[PDB]
Parts: sequence; C-alpha cells; structure tokens
Amino acid sequence: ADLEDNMETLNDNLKVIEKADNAAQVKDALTKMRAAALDAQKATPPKLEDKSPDSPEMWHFRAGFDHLVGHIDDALKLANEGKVKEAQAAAEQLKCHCNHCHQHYR
Amino acid sequence: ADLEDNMETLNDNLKVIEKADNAAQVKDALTKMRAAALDAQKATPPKLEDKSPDSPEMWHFRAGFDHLVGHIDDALKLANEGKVKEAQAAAEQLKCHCNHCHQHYR
Ligand code: HEC
Ligand code: HEC
Ligand code: NI
Ligand code: NI
Repeated sequence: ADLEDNMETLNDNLKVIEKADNAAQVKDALTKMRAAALDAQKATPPKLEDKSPDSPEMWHFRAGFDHLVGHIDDALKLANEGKVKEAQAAAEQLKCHCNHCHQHYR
Repeated sequence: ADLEDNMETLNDNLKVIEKADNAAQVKDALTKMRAAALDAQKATPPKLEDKSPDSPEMWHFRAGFDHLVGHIDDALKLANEGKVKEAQAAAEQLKCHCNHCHQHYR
C-alpha cells in the first residue's frame, strides 16, 4: 500500500471513531489506523528524496510516525478498557500529529 | 519561577498572541513563551514526582519542551522576517504542543 492509501485510511477512520458510540467500533478503527501508520512509518516522502537517514529533517519525519503510532496505541488501550469517550477524545487529539507533520513535510 | 509560574506565562502569552493589538506584541509574547518553556523543562511535574530523571516519562516531558521551543523559533523567524500574520497563524498551532504534553502529564 502506498503513502496515499495509508493516509486516506488514517483520514477515514478518524471519522469512523467520531461517528462511533461503542468500544468495538472505536477499537476496530484504531486498529486500522495503527496498521496504516506502521505501513507508512519507514519510507521517504517526495520532498525529502535526497536526505540522509539520520539527517535532521528525516529524523523528525520518522519521529512523527513513531509518535503517532504511540498515541494510537494509547487510544487503543482506552478502547480496550471500554472507555469509549476517552478513546474518542484521544483519537481527536491525533489530528495534532497529522497537521504537525503536514506543515513540516508535505 | 516554578512550573505553575511557567505554565501561567505560557497560557497568558498564547492568548496575547491571539488577541495582540499590534504585530510587535506577538514577537514579545513568543519571546516570553520560549523562556517559560526552557524553565519548565528543568522542573518535575507532580504526576512524575516519583520517577527518576532517566525515566521514559521524564524524557518525553523534557523533549516536549525542546519541540515546543523549536516551533516557537520558527514563529519568531517569521515574525522577524516581517511575516507577522504568518507568525500569528503559527503561534495558534502551538496549542497542540500544550494539549499533547497535558494529555500525558498534567
Ligand atoms: C508525517 C510524519 C505524517 C503524519 C504523522 C501524517 N501524515 Fe498525512 N501525509 C504525509 C505526507 C508526506 C503526505 C503527502 C504524500 C504525497 O506523496 O503527497 C500526506 C498525505 C496525506 C493525505 C493526502 C491523501 C491524498 O489522497 O492525497 C491525507 C488525507 C493525510 N495525509 C491524512 C493524514 C491524517 C488524517 C493523519 C493523522 C491521523 C496524517 N495524515 C498523518 C505525512 C504525514
Ligand atoms: C510538557 C512538555 C508541557 C508543555 C509543552 C506544556 N505544558 Fe502546561 N503543564 C504541564 C504540566 C506537567 C502541568 C501540570 C503542572 C502542575 O503543577 O500540576 C501543566 C499545567 C498547565 C497549566 C495549569 C497550571 C497550574 O497552575 O495548575 C496551564 C494553564 C498550562 N499548563 C498551560 C500551558 C500552555 C498554554 C501550553 C502551550 C503553550 C503548555 N502549558 C505547554 C506540562 C506542559
Ligand atoms: Ni506523546
Ligand atoms: Ni516539529
């Protein structure tokens, strides 16, 4: 799956979570988001073709995915506690990660 | 000044940026926030009062301030280039840094 497929999976499932009202719905959507984030985690965007792996910009780009995956994981644990509304609030806070990386790197 | 003082400074000046009557007040508020962030990085938050300086939690807490300072610096550069509306827009995005760290540790 390419970067665009992964990003639309992230986009759509954020809205599934908002639309949802039970724990299984939120868990399933976060699980889909986690897989999409992990899929996109390790590859290079266009605007960073000629960059070392440890260069500051690539470092921060990959750090963005790592941190998004951590907070998807944290939202998943709340869904697994049956804490639907907390997990929904955590998922909404994920939008910060989306915009931060986009403003840097897209 | 303690961590509560620093957070007041951050809260008041982030509002000042949103409400600034002139472009110069934006830069002044960013400058005060930068100092507040670096001071706060030297404190121990109450919810981590038992953790060693080497804990993963204290690491993420300190790192949040570095990243906040980095984006403050980006906004300062914009304000210093005369792109003060762009600086003000960037400053509004700093709220994500507040929300993220608070979700963990406030
Ligand atoms: C970097 C660390 C990113 C994070 C975190 C997120 N996104 Fe992203 N996204 C990124 C890039 C570099 C790109 C452009 C890729 C390209 O080749 O153009 C994108 C793109 C999108 C898109 C566009 C989809 C399309 O069909 O064009 C969307 C809808 C999108 N990203 C959404 C999105 C969401 C909802 C995120 C957080 C939950 C998110 N992205 C994180 C880089 C990064
Ligand atoms: C961690 C990396 C943080 C960042 C970035 C920001 N804040 Fe924060 N804030 C943090 C903690 C650990 C705490 C709890 C402090 C305590 O002693 O309990 C807070 C608290 C606040 C508060 C309340 C302060 C109080 O007197 O109780 C405010 C008003 C606040 N924080 C504001 C704020 C803003 C606007 C930030 C972004 C610009 C911001 N903080 C960043 C940790 C962190
Ligand atoms: Ni975090
Ligand atoms: Ni950044």
